[PDB]
Amino acid sequence: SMTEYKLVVVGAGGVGKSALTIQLIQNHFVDEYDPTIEDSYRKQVVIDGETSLLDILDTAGQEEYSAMRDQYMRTGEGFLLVFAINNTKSFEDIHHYREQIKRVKDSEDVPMVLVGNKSDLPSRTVDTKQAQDLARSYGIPFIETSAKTRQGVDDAFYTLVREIRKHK
Amino acid sequence: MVNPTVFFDIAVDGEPLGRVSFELFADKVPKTAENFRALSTGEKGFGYKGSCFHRIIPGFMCQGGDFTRHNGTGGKSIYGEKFEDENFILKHTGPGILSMANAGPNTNGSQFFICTAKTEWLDGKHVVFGKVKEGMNIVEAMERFGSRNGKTSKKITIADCGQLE
Ligand SMILES: CCn1c(-c2cc(N3CCN(C)CC3)cnc2[C@H](C)OC)c2c3cc(ccc31)-c1csc(n1)C[C@H](NC(=O)[C@H]1C[C@@H]1C)C(=O)N1CCC[C@H](N1)C(=O)OCC(C)(C)C2
Ligand SMILES: Nc1nc2c(ncn2[C@@H]2O[C@H](COP(=O)(O)OP(=O)(O)NP(=O)(O)O)[C@@H](O)[C@H]2O)c(=O)[nH]1
Ligand SMILES: [Mg+2]
Repeated sequence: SMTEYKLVVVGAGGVGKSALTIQLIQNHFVDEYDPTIEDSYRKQVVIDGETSLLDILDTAGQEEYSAMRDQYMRTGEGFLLVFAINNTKSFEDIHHYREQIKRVKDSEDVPMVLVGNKSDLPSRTVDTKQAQDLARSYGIPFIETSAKTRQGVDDAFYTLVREIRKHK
Repeated sequence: MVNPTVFFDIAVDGEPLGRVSFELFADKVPKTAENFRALSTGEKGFGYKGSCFHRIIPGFMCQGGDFTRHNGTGGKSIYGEKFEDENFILKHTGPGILSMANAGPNTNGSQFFICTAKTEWLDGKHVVFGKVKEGMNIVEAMERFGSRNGKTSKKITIADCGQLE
């Protein structure tokens, strides 16, 4: 059977984790805010000529439950670190998510992709330069996305799969 | 000055389940209690009648009250789309507590939740404004239609609601 990849989407509340996942799975854009408890999805794709089954865990940004993430971080194989380009706080929260994943998995070599979402909005507060520099310091790719226009949606999930393949 | 009582007649896939009544603590949170009362009578031309309990998580709570979009994201108060946190005097002490759902500070609309356990970590973040008076066993019966992430397996609706004398 095709290889399965356990992908986890993390980041602050409201940054577009669910909008990105639903765009990937269902090819439409949720414009309303339905804050997530926890949702799981599956999709088969072809990446670099190899068919793969994506198991996607869409997590809660709700920050009062930060002490509840260890088990899904242990299980997950790769992580989309999502911030919104118009929310500097969500960009600052990224370091905390990466540190938590590295700590919980007790490893410096965890597949991750930095995702700056909402790239369709004019109210940018996070420079592309700041995001690229951060991802360069983490040694991970950086993808700019819009769940509204679908820009970069496939690229972000497919790049994470490529990171996981390199890790095996 | 007597706290009002309101009722929900609950249905499961359209079949009657039973009645839950609530005391509303108008003596401590009058603005929030009045919102829920008016939405339960429908007297403003809109309210809870016919809406669903869209999120039921066994061991924690039953949440409902989105009568504007019927998908868990909507709802509105009698004061405008949202209104402020009136106070946090009352706490989430155990099963039966009736409290406002929200999307952060000062975003109360119509969505609410009924605790099925003590949820003290919500103290100071959600406005408690009432308690189940009769029919807690109806709320207990609603839990089996829920799940870990709150998705329901049958349609749990407020078939009828109003104020008791
Ligand atoms: C970590 C996983 N998780 C969990 C969680 C927490 C625990 N423990 C915490 C306490 N310790 C001591 C023991 C372990 C155990 N198990 C789980 C669940 C079962 O694991 C899957 C919760 C939760 C809530 C949100 C996101 C993730 C979440 C969330 C996401 S939006 C939210 N809250 C607030 C919510 N706004 C809305 O709906 C807005 C849209 C409308 C207008 C809201 O006003 N209300 C009312 C109050 C209840 C709340 N909804 C809700 O549903 O709470 C679910 C609950 C299970 C109670 C908490
Ligand atoms: N313009 C624009 N809006 C977006 C984009 N992605 C998400 N949004 C909007 O931002 C809001 C929150 O999105 P959502 O995907 O629910 O965010 P989340 O990260 O899953 N939130 P939570 O952590 O509570 O589950 C919604 O109104 C959604 O439509 C995007 O790329 N562009
Ligand atoms: Mg979400």
